[PDB]
Order: sequence, then C-alpha cells, then structure tokens
Amino acid sequence: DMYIERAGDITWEKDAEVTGNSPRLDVALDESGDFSLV
Amino acid sequence: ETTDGVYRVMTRRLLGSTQVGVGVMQEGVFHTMWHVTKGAALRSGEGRLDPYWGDVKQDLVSYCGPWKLDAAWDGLSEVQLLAVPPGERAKNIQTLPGIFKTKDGDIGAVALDYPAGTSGSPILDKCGRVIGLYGNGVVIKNGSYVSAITQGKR
Ligand SMILES: CC(C)[C@H]1NC(=O)[C@H](NC(=N)N)CCCCNC(=O)[C@H](CCCCN)NC(=O)[C@H](CCCCN)NC(=O)Cc2cccc(c2)CNC1=O
Repeated sequence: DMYIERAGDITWEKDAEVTGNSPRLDVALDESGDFSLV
Repeated sequence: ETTDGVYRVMTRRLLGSTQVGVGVMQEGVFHTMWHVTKGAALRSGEGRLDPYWGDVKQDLVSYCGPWKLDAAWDGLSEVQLLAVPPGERAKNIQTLPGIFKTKDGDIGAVALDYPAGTSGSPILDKCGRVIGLYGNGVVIKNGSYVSAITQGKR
C-alpha cells in the first residue's frame, strides 16, 4: 500500500541557496510521457 | 485528512517504508506525478484518496478532484524547488530555469539533481505559488539532470 505523510508547508525561502545552470535543450515528448533529447 | 502542504508518498513494502515520491495538497486535492503512483489509490491516515484526473503524457495525476495548480512560470524569474528527498528534510533550492524547446513551444526546466523519490516536489514562484512539479526530465551528456517544470491545466 501507498500512503502519504505531511512533509512541510509550501513557502518561498528568502535566504535560499542558488545553483544550477539554465540549459536550453531541444527535446521531444512522446505519448508515454518520456522526454528525449533530439 | 487533506491539510494543505507538501507530502511524501510512501510504500510500505516487506519491512519498512520507501519514499517513492512527493506531492502537493491544495484546495482538498492531492497533486503528484503519474510515475510516482502509477495512478493507484493512496491512503491518508485512515482515509482513502481516489484518483480523479490524470494523463500519462503530462505525467500528472490528481486525487479527490480536478487539478487545482494553475500558476505558471513567468519565463524570466528565478524559481525555488522545494525538494523533499527520501530520508532528508524538505529544503528550498533557488535556480534560474533553462528551457525545453519542443515542437509545440517552450517549457521551463530546472537543472537540479535529486533521487528518484524526490519526484513530485513542487517548484515555486516568489509568491509561493506552485508553478509545477519536479521530476520528468532528461539526462544530458555529462550525466547531470534537467527536469521540466511540469504543470497541469487547471
Ligand atoms: C541522485 C541520483 C544520482 C539519482 N538521480 C536520478 O535518478 C535523476 N538524475 C540523473 N542525474 N540521472 C533524477 C531523477 C529525478 C526524479 N525523476 C525520475 O526519476 C524520472 C522517472 C521517469 C519519468 C519518465 N516519464 N526520471 C527522469 O526524468 C530521467 C530522464 C528519463 C529520460 C527518458 N528519455 N531518468 C533518469 O534520470 C534515470 C537515470 C539515468 C541514469 C542514471 C541514474 C538514473 C542514477 N541516478 C539516480 O539514481
């Protein structure tokens, strides 16, 4: 069985770590919901 | 019980539990990615949540009512992933999204890498609105990950 349990409130955090780049990628989405790089 | 917030999705298997994903309770509806639950029912305390709407191609499912999350990325502001990884405390990570370019238009995308059971973690705008869920993505050449900001149609 699958069950849910609360993990927190949903809020923006002001002192947040910032990281990750901003890639621009050509992708396709197929009927199964898979994205693939083109 | 349906109190607004972010939730882990767990499966009780063999002995202990395993976190298979994450979802958002809002306006009495639970929102998660299809690949987390495979569209099957959920327990919430003593109460059963039944699937209401879903789409394998979008990789989304809502429980108890239609998809309620309607806010969208503005296409240029930084966002926060409220990552809820297995075995770890919920935490906020800010990032400037990249873009999935598709034949049908552009999708915001975040280059942040977490375990599979983090799927369904909400991505937020600066008003704290959920602009989509994390976890349907691609693996680029160096092995790192980029997730679409996946949002339903309200
Ligand atoms: C951190 C730890 C290192 C963990 N990291 C990850 O697992 C992903 N990070 C990554 N750097 N690999 C983020 C997973 C985020 C949650 N999201 C999914 O789990 C969906 C579930 C499926 C949704 C399908 N509609 N998976 C996808 O989006 C994509 C893209 C699917 C591409 C389809 N052409 N699949 C994968 O990454 C599978 C994979 C590949 C190599 C190697 C691995 C895992 C081994 N790594 C891991 O165990």
